[PDB]
Amino acid sequence: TLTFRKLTARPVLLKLQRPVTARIATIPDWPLILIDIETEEGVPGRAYLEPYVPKAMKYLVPALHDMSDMLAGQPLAPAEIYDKTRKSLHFVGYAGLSMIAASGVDMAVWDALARAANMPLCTLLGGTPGSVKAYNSNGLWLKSPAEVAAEAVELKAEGQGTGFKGLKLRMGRDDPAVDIETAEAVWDAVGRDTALMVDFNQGLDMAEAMHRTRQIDDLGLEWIEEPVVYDNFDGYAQLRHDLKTPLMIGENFYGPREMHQALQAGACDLVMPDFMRIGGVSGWMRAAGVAGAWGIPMSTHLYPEVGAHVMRVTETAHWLEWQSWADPILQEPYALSDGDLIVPDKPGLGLDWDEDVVAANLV
Amino acid sequence: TLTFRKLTARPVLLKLQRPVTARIATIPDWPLILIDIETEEGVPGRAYLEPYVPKAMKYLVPALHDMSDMLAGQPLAPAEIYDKTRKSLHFVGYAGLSMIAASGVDMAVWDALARAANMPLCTLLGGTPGSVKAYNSNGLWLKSPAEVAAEAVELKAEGQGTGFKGLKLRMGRDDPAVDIETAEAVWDAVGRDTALMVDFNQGLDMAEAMHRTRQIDDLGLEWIEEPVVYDNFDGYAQLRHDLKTPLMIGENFYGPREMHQALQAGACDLVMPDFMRIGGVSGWMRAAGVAGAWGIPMSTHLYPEVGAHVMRVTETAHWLEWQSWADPILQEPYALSDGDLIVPDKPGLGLDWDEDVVAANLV
Amino acid sequence: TLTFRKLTARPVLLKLQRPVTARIATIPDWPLILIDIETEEGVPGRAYLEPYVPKAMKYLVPALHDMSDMLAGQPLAPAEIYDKTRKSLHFVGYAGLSMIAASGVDMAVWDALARAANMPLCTLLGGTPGSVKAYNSNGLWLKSPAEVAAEAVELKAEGQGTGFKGLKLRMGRDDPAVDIETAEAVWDAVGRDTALMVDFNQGLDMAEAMHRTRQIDDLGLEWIEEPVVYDNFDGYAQLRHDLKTPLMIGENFYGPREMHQALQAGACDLVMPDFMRIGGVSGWMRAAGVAGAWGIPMSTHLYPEVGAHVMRVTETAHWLEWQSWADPILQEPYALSDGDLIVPDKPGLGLDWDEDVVAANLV
Amino acid sequence: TLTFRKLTARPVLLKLQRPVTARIATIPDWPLILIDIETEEGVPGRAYLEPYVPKAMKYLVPALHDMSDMLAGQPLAPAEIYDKTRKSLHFVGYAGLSMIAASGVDMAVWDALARAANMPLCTLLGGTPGSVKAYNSNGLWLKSPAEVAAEAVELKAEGQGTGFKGLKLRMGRDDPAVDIETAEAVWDAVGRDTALMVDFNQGLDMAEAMHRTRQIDDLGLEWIEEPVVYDNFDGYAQLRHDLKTPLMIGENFYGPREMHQALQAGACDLVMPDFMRIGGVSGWMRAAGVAGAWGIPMSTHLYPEVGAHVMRVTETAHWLEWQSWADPILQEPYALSDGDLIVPDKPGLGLDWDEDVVAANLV
Amino acid sequence: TLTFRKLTARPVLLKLQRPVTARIATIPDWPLILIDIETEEGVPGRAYLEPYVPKAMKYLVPALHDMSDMLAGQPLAPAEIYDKTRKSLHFVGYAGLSMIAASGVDMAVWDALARAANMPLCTLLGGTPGSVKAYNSNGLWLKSPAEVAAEAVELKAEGQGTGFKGLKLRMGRDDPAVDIETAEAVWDAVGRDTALMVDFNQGLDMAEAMHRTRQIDDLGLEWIEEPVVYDNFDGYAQLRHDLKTPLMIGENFYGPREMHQALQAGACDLVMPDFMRIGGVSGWMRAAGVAGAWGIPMSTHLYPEVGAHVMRVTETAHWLEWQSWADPILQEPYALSDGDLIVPDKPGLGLDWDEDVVAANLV
Ligand SMILES: [Cl-]
Ligand SMILES: [Cl-]
Ligand SMILES: [Mg+2]
Ligand SMILES: [Mg+2]
Ligand SMILES: [Mg+2]
Ligand SMILES: [Mg+2]
Ligand SMILES: [Mg+2]
Ligand SMILES: [Mg+2]
Ligand SMILES: [Mg+2]
Ligand SMILES: [Mg+2]
Ligand SMILES: [Mg+2]
Ligand SMILES: [Mg+2]
Ligand code: NI
Ligand code: NI
Repeated sequence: TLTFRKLTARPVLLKLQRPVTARIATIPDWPLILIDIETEEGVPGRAYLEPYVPKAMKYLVPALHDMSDMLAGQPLAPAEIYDKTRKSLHFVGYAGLSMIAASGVDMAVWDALARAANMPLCTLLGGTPGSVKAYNSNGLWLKSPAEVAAEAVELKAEGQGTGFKGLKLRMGRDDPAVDIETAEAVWDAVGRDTALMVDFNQGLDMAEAMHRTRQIDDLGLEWIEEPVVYDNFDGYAQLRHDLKTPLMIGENFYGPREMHQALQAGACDLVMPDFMRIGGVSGWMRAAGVAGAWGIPMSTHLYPEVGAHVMRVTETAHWLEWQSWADPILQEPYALSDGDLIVPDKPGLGLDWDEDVVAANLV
Repeated sequence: TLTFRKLTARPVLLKLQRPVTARIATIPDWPLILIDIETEEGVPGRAYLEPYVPKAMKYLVPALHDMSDMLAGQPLAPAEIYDKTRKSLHFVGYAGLSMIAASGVDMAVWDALARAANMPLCTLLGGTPGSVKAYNSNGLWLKSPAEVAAEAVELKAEGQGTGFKGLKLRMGRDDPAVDIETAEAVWDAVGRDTALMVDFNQGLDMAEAMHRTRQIDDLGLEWIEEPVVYDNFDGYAQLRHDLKTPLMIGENFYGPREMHQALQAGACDLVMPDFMRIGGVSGWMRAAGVAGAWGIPMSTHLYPEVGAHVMRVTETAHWLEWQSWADPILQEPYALSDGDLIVPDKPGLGLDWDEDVVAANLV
Repeated sequence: TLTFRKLTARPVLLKLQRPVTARIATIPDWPLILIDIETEEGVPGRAYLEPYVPKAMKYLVPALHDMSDMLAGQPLAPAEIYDKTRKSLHFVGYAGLSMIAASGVDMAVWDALARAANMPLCTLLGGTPGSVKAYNSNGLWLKSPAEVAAEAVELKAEGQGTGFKGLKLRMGRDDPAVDIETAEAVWDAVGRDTALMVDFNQGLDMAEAMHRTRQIDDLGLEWIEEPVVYDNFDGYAQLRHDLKTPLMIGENFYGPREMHQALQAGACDLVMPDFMRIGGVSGWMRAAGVAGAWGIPMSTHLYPEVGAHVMRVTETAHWLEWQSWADPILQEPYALSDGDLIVPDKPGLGLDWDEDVVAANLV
Repeated sequence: TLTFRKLTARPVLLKLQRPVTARIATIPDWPLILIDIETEEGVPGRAYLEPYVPKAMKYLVPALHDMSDMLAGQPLAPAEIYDKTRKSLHFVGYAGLSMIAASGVDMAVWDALARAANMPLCTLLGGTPGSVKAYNSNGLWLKSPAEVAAEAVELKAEGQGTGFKGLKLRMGRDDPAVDIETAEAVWDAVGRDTALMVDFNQGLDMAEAMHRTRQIDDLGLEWIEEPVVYDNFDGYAQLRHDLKTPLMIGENFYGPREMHQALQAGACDLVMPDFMRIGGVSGWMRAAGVAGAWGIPMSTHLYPEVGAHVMRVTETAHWLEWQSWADPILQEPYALSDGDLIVPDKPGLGLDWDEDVVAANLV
Repeated sequence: TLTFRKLTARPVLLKLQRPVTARIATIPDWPLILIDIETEEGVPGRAYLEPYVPKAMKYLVPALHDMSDMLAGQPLAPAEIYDKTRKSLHFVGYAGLSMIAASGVDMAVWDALARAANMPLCTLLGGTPGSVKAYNSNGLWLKSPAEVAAEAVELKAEGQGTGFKGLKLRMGRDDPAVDIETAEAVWDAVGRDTALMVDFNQGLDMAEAMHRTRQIDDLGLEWIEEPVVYDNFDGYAQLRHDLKTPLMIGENFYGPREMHQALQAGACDLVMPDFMRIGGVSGWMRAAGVAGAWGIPMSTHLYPEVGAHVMRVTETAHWLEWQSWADPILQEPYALSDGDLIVPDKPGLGLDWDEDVVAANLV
C-alpha cells in the first residue's frame, strides 16, 4: 500500500542565462515551485512547477498546502487524487490557478507511485527509457538578426554531437521584415536543414495575424505558433485554413476537454499541451488519447523531464520542447545526444534537488 | 443448377523478380493462396489471394477450409455465399482476416459461375472482353535516383508496343529531396508524358505528410497515394483540401460501407479498392455502385486478372494496377498491348495453374 | 458469342380489374409495352414497361425502335448497352422518358443474357430462385371505409395460404377523418397484425402534408409514401424529421445518383425504386450498392417479376410490391405462397406472352 | 379574353454554316421545331425549340400535338398551361423530354400573350426593349490552333462595330497543351481585351477535370463551363472550390428547383439556364428569382430572342449567348451593335418564319 | 409606348369598424396612402399603402413625391422603376421606409401597365381572373373568450355562403390559459372544421415563446404566427424545430433576399409576405420563385386586392389574408363567395377611389 502523508511546496526565483526579450519588456527572472511529497511508507515524490509569474507563487503555495491538508491520510493514487483536487476547487474554476496547483500535485504523485514500483515513470506508464527528439527553446528572442543568428549557432550545439535538429525562433518585431530577415539570417548561420519553429506568443490581433502569417507562409517554417490570443478559436480556424504551414497551439489548453473542443473547432494542425495547464501526467495521458484518435501530432511545452517520460508512451509524439531554465535546481538534468533528450534509467522522474542553489535562491 | 462440393486452399511463396526495397527492410518473398473450388456438377472455380504476410497463410488456410466445410452441399451462388461467410465470423469482425477469407471464396465462386455459363467473367457481369488501360507497379522502390530511372525504362517497356502510359513510383526516403530527385530522374529517362502515381505506403505521420506532400504538389504527379495510416480520415480530409493534386486511397477499405464512410468524410479524390479487402467481385461491384453515384474515378489494387474483368463493367473505371508478381503460377497471364491489359475470351477468369511452379514453391 | 439483331415494341392497353379511384378522377386502363429482343444466335429476350400514360406509348415505341436501329449488330452486353442508350439521348435528358426507353431495353437484354447462360436472372446475378416477401397493391383506392375493408379481405386472400402480410392503402380523401376511419375499418376486417403501407401519391402540399401525416403518425402504419411532389427534398427532409413512422419515397428516382442525392439530403427512411425509372436491372443493382452502403431498407415498385429476381440478390431487401395488373399478358404469372412471390426456376425472367390476350388488347 | 385553339409543330433540319467539330465526331445538322399557336380570338404565338438530336423530333411532335388536343378550348394563360402540361406527363418524369415539350409550348404561349397585349415580350414582363451584351458561340470548335485563331477574328466581327466583347472557345482536345495553345492563339489574334468562355461540354471524368481545369486556371478565362457530366454535383463542388476561375453550369437544369439544388450543393459560381430545359419563360422568370436571391450572375443558353427579352428584366443578368444557327428560318433576326443584341420594338418575340427555307428544310 | 408623368400620394385616416384590442393599447385608426399615377399617354395607375403608423405618412408622402420628380419622363416599366427607386435610397437602407415607398410605386406602376394592356393584373402575369381561398383577419382581438367566440360567428359569415374556411385568432393575453379557452370557445361556436391561424404579433420573448407555443401545440391550429420579434432567426429556428404545428413568419421580410436568408436559416414552415415590405408585385413574384423552389406554402399579408391577383399566379399559393379595413375608400371591393375572394374581370387591380369618403377622411 501507499498513503499520502504531506506535500511541501518551496518557491524559488532563478536568473535566466538568456533573458526573455519581448517587445513589451525584458524579463530576466524565472520562478519555480519545488514540490516534495511524503508517504506514510517513506516513498518520496518530486516534481516542479513553472508558473511564469513570480507573484502568483503567493497564491499557488497556499493552494498547494491546502491540498496537502485535504489529502493527508488518503491513498496516494494519482487518478483519485486528480479527481479530489479538481472537485475541491470547481467553484472557482477547473481552468486557471485551480488546474495549475492540481497539476503540480499530480506530477509529484505520479513520480512517487513510479518510485514505489521502482520504475522509471515511462516504464510505469507502459514504455521504456530511451531517446526523444527535441528542439531548443532556450532563446532567439526579439534581438537583432545578427545577435539572434549568433545565438542560434550556440543553441544548436547545445544539442551535442550533430546538434538540435530544430530551434524555436520568436517573432513579433515592430517591423515584420526584420522577423523574416532574422529567420533568413539564422538559416544562413546554421544551415537550412535545421527546423525553425516560430512563436508569436499571442502578440498579434487578427488583422496583424492575417498579414503577418501570410508573409511567412512560404518561408519553410516547421510551424507557426499562437499568433493570437489563445482562446480565439474562431480566428485560429480561419488562420489554419489560409495557412499552408502547420498552425500550432495548445500550451494554453486547460485539460483534455479543451483540447477536444479546439479540434472540433478545426483550430489547429498540431498541439503542444503544457503540463501545469493540461492536468499533469494524468491530463496528458488523456489528451494523448484524444490526439491519438484524431491523429494529430503532439508536442510538449516546458517540463522537459516529465515531457520526455510521457513522450515515450505518446502515440503521436512529435517534438519535445527543450530548455535549461530549470536546470540549476537539479543535481543532474537529463543528458542530450544529437539533439535527443535521453530518459535515464532511474525511478520516477529521477529528479534530485540541488539544495545549495535552492537555498541560494529561495523566496 | 450448380452445387458447392469443396474448396482447396494451397499456400505458395514466390521469389520476387524485383525485391520490395522499402525503408525498414527489403522484402524478397511474395505469398499466394491458390483456391480451387469443386462442384457436384463438375464445374471448377479458380482464383488466388495475395495476403502479403506469409505467416498469415497459417490463419487463412484453416479459415478457408472451415468455410469449405460450412458451405458443402449448398448452392454455388456468390451473393448467398458472401452473406453466409461474413455472417459466420461477424463475432471476430467483418473487417480484416475474416473479410480476406470471404473474399477469396467469393472470387473463386464467381469464377465457377461464369464457367458454368460458359462466359468470361466480364461477360457474365454484363460487359465483354477487351482492353483496360493499365499502369506498371512492378518496382521503382526506394533505390537511388539513377537506379530507379534505369528500372523505369524497363518497366515502361513491359507494356509492349508503345509501352505503359503510367508507372507507380514509391516515395518516403529519409531525405525528401531525394524523393523529388527520383521523380525528376524517372521523368527525364522515360519522358514527362508518362503519368507517375506516387505511393508513400502510409509511411508518414501527419506533420511529415503536410510538409512532404506540399513539396510535391506542383510536380505534376497523376496522384499521391496513402501518405498516412489508412484509417486517419480526419488527416486525409485535411491533406485533400490542401493538395491540388488528387489524393488517392482505398486499398485498405474493408467493404463498400467503409468506402462510403470515407467519401462522407471527404477523405479522398480517387479510390482504389483491393479485391481481398473490398469483398471480392461481390464487394467490388457494390463499391462500384457507390463510386458511380459520387462520380469518383475508381482504380484497382493487385489481382490484375479479376481487376481487368470487373473494370470492363465499372462506370467510373480509371486505371488498372498491373504487376506480374503472381504470373509464375499461371500458365498464361493476360497479354499486354501498348500498356493495355487484354481480357482474353475465356470462361471465368481463365486461370490455369502451372503445377510445376506450384510444387516447386509450395509451403 | 451473343449479338444484338433487333428489338420490337408492342403497345397494349388493359382494363384494370380494380380501377384506380383517386380524387381527381378514375383511371380504368393500364398500358404496357411488350419488348422482344432477337439475337443473331437465336436467344430471345422478353420484358415489359408499365409507363402509366397510354398516349406516352407513342413517344416510347418510336424511341425503342430507334435504339434497336442503333444497337443493331453490336454485342448483347447489358452494361455496355446501358451506356450507349443513355448516351444517345443525353441532350434530351438522362431523367424522364429517355431513361424509360433505356430501362426497357436493359431489362430485356438482361433477360436474353440470362437465357444465353441457361440461368434464371437471379442466378446469373449471383443468387438463387426462392421466395420473396410481398405486399398487395392491387387496390384499396379512395372508396368508402365499408368498401375498402371488404376489398381488403379479398386482397389479403390473393396471397394464398395465410395470405399477404401487408397491404397498400391509398389515402388523400377530402376529409382526413375518413382516411383514418378507412385504415381502422381495414384493420377491423383483416386483423391488426397486417401491415398497412399508406400512399398519398404526391397529393398534398407541404402544409397539408404536415397536418395529415401528423394525424396518422400514431396509427401504427408500416410506412407513409410520397405525401408531396417527388422532387421536394427540402419538404421530405422536414417530414422525415417530424414523423416517427418511416417515410417512404423513391419510385420517382431517375437513376442511382438521384437516390444518392435524396439520401445526402436526408429525404427518407426507406426507398423503393421503379425499374423503368431507376435504369432497369443495371440501375437497380447500382442503387442496391448505394442503399446497401447506407443501410436503407430497399423495396420495389411495379414489375413484380424483375423485382422478385433482383430482390433475391439485394442486400437490404425489404418488401416486394405485388399487383396483378400485367398478369393478363403472361402465360404463367409467378406463384404466390403465404404472401411470398416465388421466383420460378426458369431462364431469364421466364416470361412468355399470352398472344390471345395481346391480340385482344393490342393498340 | 384569350382562348387556345390548337398548336402546330413543324420539324426542320438545317445545315450549320460552321459544323460542330468535336472529339468523337462532326455534326453539320441542326434540328428545329417551329411552333405555331392559334387562338379563337385571332392572335398568333410563334416560338421554336432546338432539341439537338434530329431523331428526337419524332418523340416531341407527337408529344406537342398531344398537348394541343388537351389544351384546346382553354384560356391562353401561360402559368396555368405550364401547370397543366407538366402534370399531364409527371408519371413519365418532370425532367427530360416532357419538360422540353412543355417549354416549347410555354414560349409560344407567352409570345401569344404579349401579342394580345400589343407589347414586346420584355415590355409585358415589366421592362423595355434595349441592348443586351452578348458573346459569340457560333464556333471555335476543336480545330487547329491557327484555324481557330483565324475564325475568332471573323467571330468578333459578327458582333458589328467594335465587335463582340466575348467568345465561346471549346476545349477538350486529346492533348491539353493544344487547348492552351488555342487560347493563346485566339488572344494573339483578337487582343487580350476579349473575354474567353471555355466549354468542355461534359467531356471529362473527374480525374481528367481536376488535372485540366487546374492547368488553365491562371490563363485569364471568363469562365470554365461543364467540365464533367451535368448531374455530378459532388464533383462540381470540388472543382468550384479548387478553381479560382468561375465555374459555369446550368444549361442542363431541368427546372428552377434543380437550380436551387445545385446552389445548395455549392456546385457553381455562374448559371446559364437553357430555355427548353428550364421551362421556357415561366421557368426562367422563376429561376431568376432564385439566382437573384443568391446573387448568382445569370446568363442564357441558345434561344437568343427569348433570351434577350427576359435578360432585359433579369436582376442578375450577366452574358447573353449568341449564335445564328436558327437565323435561316427567321425573316428578321435581331440586330447586333458593338456586341450587344438589340431587342426590337415588335410585339411578342417578333418572330416571323421564312416559309421558303422551312419548306426547303422540312422533314 | 408608355411613359411616366407624375404620381400623387394622398394621406387618409380611416376609423376601423372593429378596433385593434392588443395587450398594451386599443388602436381604432387605420392610415392609408392612396397613390395615383399619370402617364403621358393618359393611362392611369392606382394602388394604396397601409403603413400602420399614421405619422409615418409624413415621411412617406414626401418620399413618394421625391420619387415622382426623379421618375418624370422615363418609361413606365415596373422592373426598371423598381431598380431606380431602390437605388436612389440605398444609402438610407434597402429595408424599411425606402422599400415601403418603392413598393407603393411598384404596385401602382404594375396597375398602369396592366391597364395599358387592357388586362387584369393577374392576366398580364400569365394567369386568369378567378377565386382565391381566403381567411378572415378582421377581428378576434384580445377580448374575453365568449366575446371573441361571438365575434367569430360574425366573422365566418362575412365570407358569404358556406362562409370563411379560416379565421385569424390573436393571442398574447397576460394569462396564456385564457388564450387557450378562447380558441376552444371559437371552435365550440363555429365548429372544429374551421381553421384557426394564431398570431402573437411578436409579443413574446423567447422564454415566454417556448412555454406558450408549446402549450398550444396540440390544439390543432392551422399555424402559429410570429411569436417573437421578427428578426430573431436563431429563435425561430428553435421554435420551428420544437413545434409540430407549422410556424408562420414573413409579413416582415424586406425583399426576396430576406426570405431566402430566412429559409436558409431554417426559420419557418410557411411564409406570408406583405406587399409594401416585400417589394410590391415585383418583389412578390421573385419571392414566389424562391418559395416555389423550396416548396414553401406562401400566403399573403394585407392588400387583399393585389394579393388575389398574384395568388392566381403563385405556384405554392396557400391562404389569402382578407380584411375589410381599406374598403371605405373603394367604390367596389372584391366579392366573396364561400370564403374565396373573387378577382373581377377588370383591367389592373380594378381600383376606383370613392372620393367622398376620401375627402371625408383626408389628412
Ligand atoms: Cl475526440
Ligand atoms: Cl453513397
Ligand atoms: Mg510557446
Ligand atoms: Mg493550413
Ligand atoms: Mg498502394
Ligand atoms: Mg485537393
Ligand atoms: Mg406508390
Ligand atoms: Mg422520422
Ligand atoms: Mg455549354
Ligand atoms: Mg472557385
Ligand atoms: Mg400578423
Ligand atoms: Mg416544426
Ligand atoms: Ni478552402
Ligand atoms: Ni429533432
